[PDB]
This record gives sequence, C-alpha cells and structure tokens, in this order.
Amino acid sequence: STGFKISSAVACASGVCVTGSQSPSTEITLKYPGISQSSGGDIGVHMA
Amino acid sequence: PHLRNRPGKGHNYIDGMTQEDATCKPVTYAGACSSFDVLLEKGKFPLFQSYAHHRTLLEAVHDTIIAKADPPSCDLQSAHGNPCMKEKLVMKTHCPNDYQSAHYLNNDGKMASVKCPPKYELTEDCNFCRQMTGASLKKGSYPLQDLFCQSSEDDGSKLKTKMKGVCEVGVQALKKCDGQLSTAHEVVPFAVFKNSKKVYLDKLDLKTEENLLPDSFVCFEHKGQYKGTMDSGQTKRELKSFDISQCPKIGGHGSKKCTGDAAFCSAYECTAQYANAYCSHANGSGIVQIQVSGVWKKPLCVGYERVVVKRELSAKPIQRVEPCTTCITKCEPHGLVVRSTGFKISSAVACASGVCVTGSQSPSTEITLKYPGISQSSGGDIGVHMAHDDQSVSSKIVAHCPPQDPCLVHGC
Amino acid sequence: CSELIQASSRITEGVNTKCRLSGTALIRAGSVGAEACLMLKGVKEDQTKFLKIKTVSSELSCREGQSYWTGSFSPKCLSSRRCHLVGECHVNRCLSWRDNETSAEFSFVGESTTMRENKCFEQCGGWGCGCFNVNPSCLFVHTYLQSVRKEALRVFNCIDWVHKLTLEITDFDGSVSTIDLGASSSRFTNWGSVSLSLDAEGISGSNSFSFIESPGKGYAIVDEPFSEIPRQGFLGEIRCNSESSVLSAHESCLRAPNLISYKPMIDQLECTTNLIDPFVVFERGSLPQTRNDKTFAASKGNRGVQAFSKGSVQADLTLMFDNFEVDFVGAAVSCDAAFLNLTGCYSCNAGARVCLSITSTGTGSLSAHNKDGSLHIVLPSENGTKDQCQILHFTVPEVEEEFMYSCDGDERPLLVKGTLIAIDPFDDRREAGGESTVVNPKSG
Ligand SMILES: *[C@@H]1O[C@H](CO)[C@@H](O[C@@H]2O[C@H](CO)[C@@H](O[C@@H]3O[C@H](CO)[C@@H](O)[C@H](O)[C@H]3NC(C)=O)[C@H](O)[C@H]2NC(C)=O)[C@H](O)[C@H]1NC(C)=O
Ligand SMILES: *[C@@H]1O[C@H](CO)[C@@H](O[C@@H]2O[C@H](CO)[C@@H](O[C@@H]3O[C@H](CO)[C@@H](O)[C@H](O)[C@H]3NC(C)=O)[C@H](O)[C@H]2NC(C)=O)[C@H](O)[C@H]1NC(C)=O
Ligand SMILES: *[C@@H]1O[C@H](CO)[C@@H](O)[C@H](O)[C@H]1NC(C)=O
Ligand SMILES: *[C@@H]1O[C@H](CO)[C@@H](O)[C@H](O)[C@H]1NC(C)=O
Repeated sequence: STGFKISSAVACASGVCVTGSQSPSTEITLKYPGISQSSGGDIGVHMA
Repeated sequence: PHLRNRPGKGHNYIDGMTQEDATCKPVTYAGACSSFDVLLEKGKFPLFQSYAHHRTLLEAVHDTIIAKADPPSCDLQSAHGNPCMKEKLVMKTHCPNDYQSAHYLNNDGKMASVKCPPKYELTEDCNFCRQMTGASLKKGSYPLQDLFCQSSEDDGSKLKTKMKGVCEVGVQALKKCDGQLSTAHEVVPFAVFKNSKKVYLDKLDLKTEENLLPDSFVCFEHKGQYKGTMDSGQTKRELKSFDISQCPKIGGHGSKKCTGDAAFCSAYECTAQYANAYCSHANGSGIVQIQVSGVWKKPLCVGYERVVVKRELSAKPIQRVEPCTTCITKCEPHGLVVRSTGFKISSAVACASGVCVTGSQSPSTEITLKYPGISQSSGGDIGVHMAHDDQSVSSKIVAHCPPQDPCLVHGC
Repeated sequence: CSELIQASSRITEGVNTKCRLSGTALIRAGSVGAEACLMLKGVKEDQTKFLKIKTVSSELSCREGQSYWTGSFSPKCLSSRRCHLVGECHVNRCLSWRDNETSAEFSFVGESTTMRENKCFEQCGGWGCGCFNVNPSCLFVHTYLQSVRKEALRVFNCIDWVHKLTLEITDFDGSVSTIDLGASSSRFTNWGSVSLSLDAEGISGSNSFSFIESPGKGYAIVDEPFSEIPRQGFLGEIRCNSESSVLSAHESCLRAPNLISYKPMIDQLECTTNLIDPFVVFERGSLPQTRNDKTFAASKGNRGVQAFSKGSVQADLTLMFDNFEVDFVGAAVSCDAAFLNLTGCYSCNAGARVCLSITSTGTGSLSAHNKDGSLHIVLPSENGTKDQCQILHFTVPEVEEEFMYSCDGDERPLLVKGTLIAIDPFDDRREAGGESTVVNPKSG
C-alpha cells in the first residue's frame, strides 16, 4: 500500500476467508484462501 | 373549534335533506350541522378525528371527487320492494336516534344512502324504520362508515382486492370455495382509488406528505373586524371563515391583503400593510398515500368497515400416513441385523415378550442388536422400534424368525 | 444424487400432471462453496429436473443486546450577576440552588427541551466589588449543551454470536432465489419451506468489547466493556436513545454528574469541558481488527459484524413439499460437452474444482455420473458454447475417471484427467474431513 500503512487485513475467495495481523506497514502478506492459489481467479481484500 | 374550517366548499349536506342549509352549507365555526357534528364526538370516528382536516364523504361528493350511485338514495317509501338494501345489510353499523337518513360508500366506489319514510327514524342497527310520535328528526344524514377522502389523479384501474384465505368479504365474491366456511363479522380497512371499485386491504400502511397547496391552509377572519367582511359592532368574540383564493400568490396578483405564519409567507405573499385575514398552515393536512402490493398509491378515500367475511380455516390440517417397509430384517447368529434401505438408523430397540434390548450407533443403513431374552432360542416374532433420519417411515416393524442354534453363536 | 420415489408423481404426453410432491428430503448440506443436489427422474430422455442448493457462505453473525447513541457536544453559558438582596441573591437561596431550577433573569429561554443546568456562585460583596452591600453577591449561570457535528454514532454490544448460513436456491426452471437462515430455523420459500438443523454448535460464546456503528459509514470496535451507566472520561458519557435526540441535544439524554467545568473569574465566566470525541474513537478502531484471534469484520452488505474464529459445524438442511413442475419441459434437448481441466486438492474442505465446456443448442442441464454412481456433475447448458465449473470431492492424488454424461438425450462418455495438490497440515494422524468449516484467522 503506497502511503497509508496496513495493520490487519482479510482476503475472501468464494466463501473462505483468511486473516492477517501485523504492525502498521506499507505492505502486508497473507496466506492464500482455500484453493484460490491453485485456481487463480478474483480475490477480495478488506484491510484497515 | 378550528376543525370547522372545512377544506374546499365544505358542503356537508345531502340531496333532498336541504332543510339545514343555514349551517350545513359551508360549515363554519358558528352553527351546528347534524351530518357533521357527530364526527367530532369523542370516542366515535377516530380515524377521521385523526385526519380531521381532510374531506368527509359528503364534502368529497360535492367536490365531484366521489360520484353518486345509480338510484342515489332509493327511498324506502317508494322502493322498499327493490333489491336496494343489499350492501347495507352486510355491514354492522350503529345509528343514534332521530335520524331519517344515513349515507355510505357502496361497493362501486360511489356514495349511496338509505332514507326512511317521512316522520320515521332509523333503528339502532340502521336496518329498519320505526315511527315515534312527537319526535323531532334531525335534518342531516348519519355517516355510516369511518373514512376520510381526498382528491387524487393516480390511476387504479388494475387495483383489486387481494386477501389471503378469504372466500368472500362484504359483497365481493373473491373466489369459490367448498367445505368449511368460518363466517364472522370483522373490521376490514378499505380504500377507493380512481377508476376502480372498493379495495379491501389486509394491512393499513399509510403515510402523509405535506405541501403548500390551498387546501393545506386554514384562513380565518374576526367578526366585527375593521375593514373586513361583517364590519359592524359585535357582542361576542367569534371567528369567521376566509377564502384563500383571494390572497395573492407570491409574485402575483390578488384582491385582499393577507398575512399568515411562516409556511404561508413562504408559499403566499404576506402583506406589509393592515391585513384582512390570518392564514395558518393546516394542523395535519397533506397528501396521504397507501401501500398496496408493496407500492405506494394515492387513494380517493380511505376508511374501515365492519363487514361479514367468510374464511377457510383449512383444507387439511396435516396428513400422517407412513406404511413404509423399505428395510430387510434378518436374524443372524452374530446378532439381530436389520438393513434399512435409504434412511439411516442411529438408535433402535427390540421388544420380545416384555424384555427389550437397545442399541446405539452412528447413522447407517444397517444396525445390529443383541437378541432379547430367549427369543433367539425360541424364535417367534420380535418388534423393532428405530429412529430414522428421514420422515414418512414407519418406526414400528415386526420380524418373524425360527428358533436358532447358539452353538454357531458361541462356537470357538 | 437423491430421489423422491416415495412421493414421486407423473410429472399425459406434453402436459404436466404434478401432484404436489409432499415427501420431505433429508440431505447433508455441502461445504462452503459446494452444492446440494436433487434428482427428479421421470421418463428417460425426458424430465430430469435438478434442484440445487448452493452454499454461499457461513458467517458468525452478532446478536446485539443493549444499545445507545452519542455524539459531539459543546456548552453555552448565560451569566447574570446581581448584588445582595436583589432578586434571589439571598445567601440561603444561593447555596441551595437546584440544578434543574431556572433563574428569573433567563426567562427568555422559557421552556426548552435542550439539556441544561443552572448554577449559582457567590462572589465578593463591597464597593470594590461593585455593590454597596458587603454581603456576597450572586452570579447565576445557565448552561445548555448543543451538538457540534450533524452526525451520531450508535454503540452496542454482542451478547452472543450465532451461526448463519446463506443458501442460493437454484430452483426448477430459474435460479432467482437467495435465502439466509440460522440454527434450527425454517424459511417459507416457494414450493413449501426449507429448514436448517446445524446441530453442531448454535453459539460461539460471548465477548467483553463494544461496537460502534456510523450509519452510511461503517462500523468499529472499542476495547471497553459496554457500560449501561454513563461514566466521566469514558465513551458514552452523554448517551441518548435516538439519532434525533443526539442531533438536537434533547433533555431525555442521560449524562454523568459533573461534566461541565466552570471558571467564575471576576471579568467573565468560562464554561468549558473536556469530552471524549466519539468520532476519533470510531476512526481509531475501524472494523478490520483482530483481538485474541477473532478478527471481527463487516458482514456482507454492511448490515452487521462477523467473528472469524477457528471451528466447524455440521449442517443437515431439509426440504419439504418441494413441488415446482411445468409442462413445457417435456421436450428433449441435446448438447455437446468437452472436458477443460481439473484443479484443487483431495480430502479437503476446499475441494477440487472441475470446469467443463458445454456446447449446447439451447437451455438444459448436465447429468454426468461415474461408473459406480458415487460422483455426480451437474452444469447448466445454454445456446452456443459456454464454460461452466463445479466443485467436487476426491481422495486420490491423481484423478483419472470416466463419467456417463447426457443432457436429456443420448448417453455419451466424458473422460476427466488431472492431478490434485496435497495440503500440508504440518500434523496428520488419520485424515482431514469434509464438513462445513467456518472462516478462521491465521493466528488460530
Ligand atoms: C481451467 O479452465 C477454467 C475454465 O475455463 C479456467 O477458469 C476460468 O475460465 C474463465 C473462462 O473460461 C475465465 O473467465 C474470464 O475471467 C476474466 C476475469 O477473471 C474476465 O475478465 C473474462 O471476461 C472471463 N471470460 C473470458 C472468456 O475470459 C476465468 O478468469 C477463469 N478463472 C481463472 C483464470 O481463475 C481456468 O483458468 C483454467 N485453468 C487452467 C490451469 O487451465
Ligand atoms: C416348539 O413347539 C412350539 C409349539 O408348537 C413352537 O412354537 C410355536 O408354535 C406355534 C404353532 O404350534 C407357531 O404358531 C404359528 O405362528 C406363525 C407366526 O409366527 C403364524 O403365522 C401361524 O398361524 C401360527 N400357527 C401355526 C399353526 O403355524 C409359532 O410360530 C411357534 N413359535 C415360534 C416358531 O417361534 C416352536 O416353534 C417349537 N420349537 C422347536 C425348536 O421345535
Ligand atoms: C428589593 O428588590 C428585590 C428586587 O430587585 C426584591 O426581590 C427584594 O425582595 C427587595 N427587598 C426588600 C423589599 O427588602
Ligand atoms: C425539578 O424542578 C421542579 C420545579 O422547579 C422541582 O419541583 C423538582 O423537585 C426538580 N427536580 C429535582 C430537584 O430533582
């Protein structure tokens, strides 16, 4: 995230979601939700 | 008594009964009208008393909002042998004494009325005329229904009664039903729209929105007021009605100076000179919209009635017949085994001449149980009661087995 | 996948003779993103109507308890100083002044609905002060609160969380149906009703935080216990029962004792107070926050809050009186299908994704069944060529099977290839499972 820092975030892909928590930073990494990593597709992200 | 400043003409009189034109032609603060003062009695006509600044049925009729039915009022003196008294006989009303006439809104959405022969009065149920010697009948007609009307242009030709579980409400035959018919008297709200008939409603969801049209303002004047109508010495402090059509609109022309409150000054042009009348904004007026089929509409009239409704309680409460036999029961030396085709069995019990044996397991198409008592040695018939996951399956079955040999059971 | 033989009806040529199928169905609900299948078998190469129950998502919704409203308020004070023995400047009246009693000087206020209080303070008495009398004078102060911003915040708490399942009802000849329902609850849809058991867990405990809602702006979480009594220096020191009361500073609002600070210095009085800005606290704790591995967030559609926690549930939904049949479906239709690919895992709640290219001349479905009948594939067929996808379950690293596919017509073979990835559990004893699992946080 350019500028604003991200502390906690969540990623949803066809029902299954995965969360992540970290110190406020310009970037954040999360585990892939379900088989979206294998199947690709579109994944929604909601972050604070 | 601000409620006597009627919107529009305010003609609260009916054709034929024109002996009270002194006070029933435009209703004002001064006189008394028999066909209007009943509406303002406490505890009676609460729906209109809430919407007190909307037109009545007679006012709506005289403003051409609501039409007059064919034979507008078939007099019982001359038409008592005609099928007239039909929509009235399905309503449960209550008239006071000394009333020779009573008006109502018929099924077609027009105004009809019942008029007794001269010197007769309507009884307490408004169904019969009776004569009392030396009685002074009132000069007006009793409003039978509790309703208020308004002017609307919204079309309602596609509007119809949609009541669930009702075979017939009032004089309308909703559908054809056979069997039980719970018939009773119920209070049904109803509405009348443009180019339609009466529409009974299951629910009354209505809202009002305000505006600045002339019907939303109450304009009055004082009696004995300087430079006004009736400019002469008075012995009492009384008010007088004023016509808002004279006060000029904002940026327009008019014939009388006119002052008022904030809403009037925003809508009309308030004068800077000595004014001729005071125009307040209507306590409750506006436009009332009724929610029908989930969409708002503008009704001509809204009220409620006490009519006879026929309902259907039920066609069938519940049907519970389950002669299911989709399982195979076979007694085995290892144990009593039943395989249930389809539905799974979690827990079961077996009865054999008093003694019973239970068994519990995960839901599965089959279950095995220990033999009850000496039924394994003696064979016979053993009852089984099991709990299925599905429904419509008999839970009581019987298994017939011949005597068994325990040697295979305990063989080792 | 599931028949209705005990309640099947003759669904004459062409016309429909459905007899209002009353037999209920007891089938296990699919996992998140999976589907539940029904079989309505009539005449071969005819009928074959499929009712599908898509499992959209499972959320741990909140059951709100008490609630209130709050906003930003600032005070305004009117002062009037009178010498001794003037008006009610008697000392006995001066100390015993009730806070709810208005002085005669501020009668232009008259009757008002605003939150207000009245105080009386003694001052100097003497010619230096300004009054010939030497007894102490009086200063009457009338203070009223007014709202600064034209917004309000609603503060509530979640007494408990309830499991809540969203279903997409692909009905016969039309899939315009989406429903949402909770534990041991039924919804009166078309063709009868749909009930959900969800016998595993109907609740997921409680909490001791508070939640803020800004209408049209979202939600937030504050890390304080929900207090029903106002407290100075906390949130909800001034609380009301509606947004209008907050925006109008109505007198019905409750507040703590001693919020207003008075500075009766001899030149002019200073009426001021320090108040926790609820908007600052709302912006501080916007919803996507994780507390002890719970990760509360906004529910889809922003109608509430969720709670992502580790866990799973068992759902067994039941149909009843399912009857939706017409006559025009008597005609047959042919398609053409082409296997596309296979991805996903095995023995996993996520499952394996299959995709199929359907080349069909019109509306229809697909009923591919494997040799043993264990696995079923259903996909709608439309005019032209389309690419549909489905979710299945497997227990093998490599998938190589043949299915008997036919859309209300001639039976044809379809061969599926592909392998499946292995999910690393970092700890395995027997197996993973295939039940309905709720969303969980990473730290769980
Ligand atoms: C296995 O086959 C699948 C089926 O084709 C592929 O999954 C999806 O295929 C869709 C088309 O067949 C793609 O739809 C496109 O999506 C993008 C945005 O994602 C849209 O802009 C396009 O309009 C839409 N349609 C077309 C014709 O492009 C899906 O994107 C796609 N899903 C993905 C890529 O995750 C798989 O891609 C395929 N996998 C492998 C490994 O071959
Ligand atoms: C030891 O002798 C007993 C006495 O005969 C047998 O026990 C019962 O004998 C009855 C007849 O004598 C049987 O009655 C029949 O039951 C079936 C259903 O069970 C009915 O349909 C018949 O109408 C009825 N009558 C006749 C004439 O068939 C009993 O069934 C039977 N009890 C059983 C078999 O458990 C014993 O069978 C017998 N045992 C041995 C090892 O020889
Ligand atoms: C003096 O005048 C005040 C009013 O300013 C009055 O309230 C008070 O009672 C008076 N005191 C007397 C008459 O002793
Ligand atoms: C509020 O004021 C009224 C009249 O001023 C008084 O009767 C009542 O006791 C007051 N309430 C209090 C002091 O709690």
